[PDB]
Amino acid sequence: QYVRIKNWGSGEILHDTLHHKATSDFTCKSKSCLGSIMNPKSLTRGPRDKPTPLEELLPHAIEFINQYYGSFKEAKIEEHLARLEAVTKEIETTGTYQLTLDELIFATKMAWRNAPRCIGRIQWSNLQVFDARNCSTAQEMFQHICRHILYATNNGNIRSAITVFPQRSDGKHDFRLWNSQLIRYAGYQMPDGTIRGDAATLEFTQLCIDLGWKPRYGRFDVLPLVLQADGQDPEVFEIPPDLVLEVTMEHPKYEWFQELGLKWYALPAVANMLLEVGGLEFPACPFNGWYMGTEIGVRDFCDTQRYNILEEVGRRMGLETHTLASLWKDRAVTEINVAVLHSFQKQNVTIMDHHTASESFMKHMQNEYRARGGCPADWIWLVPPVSGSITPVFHQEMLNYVLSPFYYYQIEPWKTHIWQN
Amino acid sequence: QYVRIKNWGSGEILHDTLHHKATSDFTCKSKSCLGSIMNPKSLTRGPRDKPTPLEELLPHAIEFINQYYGSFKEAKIEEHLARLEAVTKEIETTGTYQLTLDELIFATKMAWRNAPRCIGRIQWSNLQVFDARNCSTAQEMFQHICRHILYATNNGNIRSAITVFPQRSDGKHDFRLWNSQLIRYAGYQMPDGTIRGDAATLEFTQLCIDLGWKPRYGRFDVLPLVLQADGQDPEVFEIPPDLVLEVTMEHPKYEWFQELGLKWYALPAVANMLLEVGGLEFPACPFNGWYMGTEIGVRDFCDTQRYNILEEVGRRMGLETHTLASLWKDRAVTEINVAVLHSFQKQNVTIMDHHTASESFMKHMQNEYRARGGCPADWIWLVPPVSGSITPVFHQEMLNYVLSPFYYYQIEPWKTHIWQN
Ligand code: HEM
Ligand code: HEM
Ligand SMILES: C[C@H](O)[C@H](O)[C@H]1CNc2nc(N)[nH]c(=O)c2N1
Ligand SMILES: C[C@H](O)[C@H](O)[C@H]1CNc2nc(N)[nH]c(=O)c2N1
Ligand SMILES: C[C@H]1CN=C(N)c2sccc2O1
Ligand SMILES: C[C@H]1CN=C(N)c2sccc2O1
Repeated sequence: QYVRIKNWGSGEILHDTLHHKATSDFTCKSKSCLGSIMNPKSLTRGPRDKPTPLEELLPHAIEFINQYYGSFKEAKIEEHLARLEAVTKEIETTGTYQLTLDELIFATKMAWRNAPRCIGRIQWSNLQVFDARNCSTAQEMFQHICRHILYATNNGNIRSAITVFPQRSDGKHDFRLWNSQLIRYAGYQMPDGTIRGDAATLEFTQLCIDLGWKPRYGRFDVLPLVLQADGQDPEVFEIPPDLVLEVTMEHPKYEWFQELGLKWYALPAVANMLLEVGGLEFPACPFNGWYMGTEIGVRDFCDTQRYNILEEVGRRMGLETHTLASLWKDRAVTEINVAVLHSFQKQNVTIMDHHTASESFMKHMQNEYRARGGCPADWIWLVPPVSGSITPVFHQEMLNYVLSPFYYYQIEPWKTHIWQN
Repeated sequence: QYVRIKNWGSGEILHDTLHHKATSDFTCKSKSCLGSIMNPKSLTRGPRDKPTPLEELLPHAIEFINQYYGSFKEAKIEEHLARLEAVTKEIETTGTYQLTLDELIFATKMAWRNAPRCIGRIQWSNLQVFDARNCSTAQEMFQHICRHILYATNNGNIRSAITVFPQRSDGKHDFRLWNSQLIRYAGYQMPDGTIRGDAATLEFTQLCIDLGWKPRYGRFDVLPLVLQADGQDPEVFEIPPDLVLEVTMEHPKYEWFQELGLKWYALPAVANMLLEVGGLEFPACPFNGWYMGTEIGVRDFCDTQRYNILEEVGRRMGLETHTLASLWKDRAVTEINVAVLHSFQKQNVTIMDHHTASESFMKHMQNEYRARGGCPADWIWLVPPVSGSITPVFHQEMLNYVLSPFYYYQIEPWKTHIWQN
């Protein structure tokens, strides 16, 4: 009937029934739980080489159409009925179908709404949609992407948006962005064995170089867009610097913080995910929202596998960086977090601290259960990387399941791509 | 063959094969993951009212005996063979069997070793075992428990230990401790609607009162032991104050911290879990290790559902406690954590900071894969309540599964108990 969920901080109880609409199997076994696996197959939608079998499509298509028309406050049965037939006939005549712009907008917001790992979902209905399903070349992709970046950046007053390119037809003509995020920094393997820049993009950086991109060997060099159109080999494109807004890091008290010469891009945009909707798959649909402080101040700056700046900030604070039990790491990471938030605020760039985001998510989840008795949520991703139990999200039991529409991961394109030259 | 596991901080890869020895089903469904549910049925072993069917026992018994004898560095086949027969004959003749003291010690350490939610498992082989399987009355239980508390406290130089009482025979004569932990503080519902003390023990406190315990209405009143022997109604017993070691909270800089009049018990001991081993179940086996700072400084003191002292510490620090985005909560919780660690250190009471515990666990897991290619681990419990990604445990993917021996939870005794008077 329903799974009981409790919030140990408040004692509140919730009944989850939405999980019944869950698609096929998830990650965890029957006698084993994964949960903490970053890229499980349950969240990945791979490549094809043949259209989607009609027996599978039509059911999903009908299903989606029913969900779409069901969403209206005042039903439109004829329109619904009409759409149902038109869709069917279209599938019979073309072996696939096209969504109406409104259905697409609906699909993008719902898929966002269904992202178990997104803590900013209270904003789900507030999303701008750029329809690029007519795109056909790498150059056109590049223009669309630039328009997106410009619209979304909005001189610091960030706006959430998504650009949808042509849906996968037969899997042999996929539109794909080879980047992780639209704007990412390069990571170089220096001569003296050290790593410069974002160690996380090392392989992809090399790939950009192996494709003719000129490495500037900086600590913060914006990587180029590596676009793939209609299944063809990817083409490299530098992002016009005017479009990339950055925030210089300053601490509100430690004047020496700037001496660290740190900065970060203001636009967080996922570039390589696939949008699944009504039997259709969109291998290219870069989207963006805005940053939550800890992503930058904690992960990007303090992960040892990233810019790893924690110890240095410790020393400059004159802490016992050689005695773990002194909790210096705890002292440092906080100042860095304050730096990030301070810097974004002073430069008028949208950002949200993790405490506020958590409360926001709790209100959202709360609304979701009333609205549809459920909210797919991955505790492991929703709980901020610092101050865990200090946030309300930590005390909330959650159910993680994959609905549809959905945003899946994809096999790295360079691992399955059939090159031409 | 094996599940691949990656540590994103180091890049290291591990192959888990131990999960194959997993018992029956776990929590997560096939198309849904729980993971974040505190008390799932997969971790609970309920009450019975009839002996364990022999078809189920013998197999488990043989299994355990094989694991035990297999653990020796130099095999003792005859002894193994002999034990196998003796065990069998014992089951045939009595419908159950008794473990040798050595097998029991082995079982308690292995079950600890198999606790997915324990971050201090590197200490697993270092455990003192008090054999109370001969106990028969509440008073005897009380003596054993007192001996345990005294041995374990060791004037602040904490020692891990466990006391095992009679195994469940037919489920109608269970030995059970009704407390959560051996030493826990009382929680009272005051006249003026406020809550005093540990809000988490409110119900159990009332229960102690409904059983004749005299409420001292303090903020830190040690609850009484509510012992149940051989299936009889529980009897109340106050713990001799001499046995309860406490640490007064002092901050190494904020002299006003003491003015908060805070303190905590030095002995963390789980009182209500069940030890499952070779088909046998021990409904009473209180055990203890030592504290990890964050349990006290973050959970006990800062959980809103506990002593909820965060805002007050904020104010005394003169922080913008009305602006979440100021990260004041982050500033406060750190000082409290330093207080706890400082206080335990100055009073010579064993304690481990969370950063050190995490590294320790990583070394342990690392050893476990070499030793037996696996380590059941519940990411959600192993990652400290603060400084998440600052700890190595955060970047470690993990597999959570239930082996045997194991420590299960149990239905609250007062919900299934058949009273007599
Ligand atoms: C408006 C503000 C938004 C905020 C503050 C927000 C915040 C976040 C954060 C903190 C993460 C964690 C990222 C990481 O640790 O790697 C995340 C993940 C995610 N967000 Fe949101 N988000 C927002 C908008 C959006 C939008 C507009 C979409 C889609 C239309 C979206 C889709 C997702 C998805 C699918 C993930 C998972 C990414 C992955 O698995 O790598 N988010 N979000
Ligand atoms: C020697 C030091 C030890 C340390 C520092 C340690 C630390 C911890 C911590 C921090 C937790 C989390 C508790 C919570 O958040 O509620 C935990 C849980 C646990 N520990 Fe360990 N532990 C130690 C020894 C032991 C021993 C000796 C046993 C058993 C023989 C054990 C069994 C467990 C179990 C079963 C849990 C789960 C408790 C639950 O689910 O409520 N631990 N431990
Ligand atoms: C192993 C771990 O699953 C990965 O380390 C986790 C935890 N949660 C995360 N949470 C977010 N929000 N983003 C993340 O990168 C990761 N990684
Ligand atoms: C919902 C959540 O499962 C409970 O809040 C969690 C997370 N992890 C925990 N981790 C530990 N170590 N002890 C805990 O109490 C809890 N509770
Ligand atoms: C960097 C990456 C993850 N963090 C975010 N805030 C978001 S929200 C949408 C996209 C996105 O991109
Ligand atoms: C309070 C409870 C949980 N925290 C601990 N450190 C441990 S370790 C063994 C028992 C125990 O008791």
